[PDB]
Amino acid sequence: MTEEERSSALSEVSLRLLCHDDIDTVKHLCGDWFPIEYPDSWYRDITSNKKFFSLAATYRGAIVGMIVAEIKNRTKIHKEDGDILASNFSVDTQVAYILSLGVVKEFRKHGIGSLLLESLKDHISTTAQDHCKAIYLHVLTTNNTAINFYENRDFKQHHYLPYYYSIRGVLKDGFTYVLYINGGHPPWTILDYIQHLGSALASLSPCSIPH
Ligand SMILES: CC(=O)SCCNC(=O)CCNC(=O)[C@H](O)C(C)(C)COP(=O)(O)OP(=O)(O)OC[C@H]1O[C@@H](n2cnc3c(N)ncnc32)[C@H](O)[C@@H]1OP(=O)(O)O
Repeated sequence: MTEEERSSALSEVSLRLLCHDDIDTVKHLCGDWFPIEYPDSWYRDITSNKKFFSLAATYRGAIVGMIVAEIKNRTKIHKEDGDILASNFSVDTQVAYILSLGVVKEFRKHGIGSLLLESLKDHISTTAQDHCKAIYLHVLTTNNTAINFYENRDFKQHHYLPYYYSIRGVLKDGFTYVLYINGGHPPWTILDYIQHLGSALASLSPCSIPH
């Protein structure tokens, strides 16, 4: 391996947004990555609609991983996950949904998935720090590799969703995972919250509190 070969290697991996020309490649990869099936509309939307943050990692120009997400108003969360954020956050409050994350199997366990997730966080910080208060996604309950990846990155299991998915026509369970950011938190009734509060304030010395 020449020094010239070493220098070249440094520009080989890069990141870019998806485009419409990507659709056929993205379909092939997704067919490998996920045992579920996405409709044609999904591929067209993720590649072409600017509302999505669709980010590819490439090696020698070829896509080797992607993360696809949507930053959207809290009201757009689907009903099964409607309880992710407290409803007294501002009407302008947003969340980020991860539609998809995948890395070609050959390239796994080199940090690509991690960098894609980090890039989405960086994009949120750049674009929507004022309003985005959670990141959420779904996995198959059987997907230990994904579960571990998310749990080790501080996402927490939020809901159990029975028969959420179809693999070759056979229904399979899912989980919702959530990471709160920028002060996001789940809904509480006031009465429940005040009960919880006693544990939170316990650390305060009685002497420090006016009485
Ligand atoms: C909407 C959804 O989220 S769908 C669910 C996610 N997608 C899938 O399950 C599709 C199939 N699976 C995949 O595509 C991959 O397995 C992914 C996306 C889950 C992870 O992608 P990867 O590129 O392998 O992730 P990454 O390399 O960052 O980290 C994975 C493991 O590799 C290890 N790792 C990280 N960096 C390195 C490294 N530099 N060298 C060796 N190992 C590393 C860590 O042990 C990490 O382990 P952990 O998961 O226990 O924390």
